Amino acid sequence: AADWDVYCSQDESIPAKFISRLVTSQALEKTEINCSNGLVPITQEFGINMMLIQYTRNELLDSPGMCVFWGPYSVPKNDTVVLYTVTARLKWSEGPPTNLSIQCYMPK
Amino acid sequence: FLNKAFEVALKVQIIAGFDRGLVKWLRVHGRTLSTVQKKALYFVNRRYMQTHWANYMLWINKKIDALGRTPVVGDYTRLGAEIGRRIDMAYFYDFLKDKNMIPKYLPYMEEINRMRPADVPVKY
Ligand SMILES: OC[C@H]1O[C@@](CO)(O[C@H]2O[C@H](CO)[C@@H](O)[C@H](O)[C@H]2O)[C@@H](O)[C@@H]1O
Ligand SMILES: *[C@@H]1O[C@H](CO)[C@@H](O)[C@H](O)[C@H]1NC(C)=O
Ligand SMILES: *[C@@H]1O[C@H](CO)[C@@H](O)[C@H](O)[C@H]1NC(C)=O
Repeated sequence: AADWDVYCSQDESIPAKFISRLVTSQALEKTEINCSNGLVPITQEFGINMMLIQYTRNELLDSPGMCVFWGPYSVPKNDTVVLYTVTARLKWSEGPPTNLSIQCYMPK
Repeated sequence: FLNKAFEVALKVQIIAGFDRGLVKWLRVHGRTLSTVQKKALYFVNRRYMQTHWANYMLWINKKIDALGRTPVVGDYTRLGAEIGRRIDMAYFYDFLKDKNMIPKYLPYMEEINRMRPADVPVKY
């Protein structure tokens, strides 16, 4: 009932773009993004929704809703990328919540 | 929850601030955009406020609490203008144009664009 993507950047100075589309009849009660600097709530409206996700905590300013990736993490397969990630929890009016993983690999 | 006068004062300033930034960006990058693509970006501004209203309220409530006095509508005007300014929406405009991802302009977007900012629905 929800679709989403993340569009990752090639440099830590440019934030990633999270884009979701909500198609629903059970309503969506809450959406919470679990970021390295805290839990950020959003309200996914009918159709398209958008959010910026910063790669570094050095991009935080005194402003609402900023979200920093957890990471960077090394991955086991190779040493030419690192992983940045957040998760999202979607609480529906009925049934169990939906848990989403939002991942960006950054070349090194 | 929030008194209607305070909600309107917020929304008018947030949308005003986002729209100012888009006009500036369009002066440089709008030449090759279609009319509906420009309208899509105006909708992006209104929808961004809707999507983030929950975390706006968290930040606003902390600022209002810090007043140490009963708030007035001017306090919310001020905070709404700060929210409208303290973000570079060009990260979206640039990304959407550069990657040919400006959303298809659909009627639910036109409906929001035709509203007065004071009337744009938000959820708490
Ligand atoms: O724990 C989050 C809490 O922090 C506040 C202000 O103290 O907002 C800051 O932290 C948020 C992370 O969750 C950021 O999203 C926000 O940009 C930053 O100001 C509150 O708004 C929030 O409840
Ligand atoms: C965020 O998720 C991590 C696991 O990825 C978890 O340890 C933490 O409890 C979560 N934060 C909150 C505020 O629930
Ligand atoms: C390195 O590992 C990451 C994650 O497993 C993967 O996305 C990427 O394609 C890998 N790179 C190469 C060159 O295999």
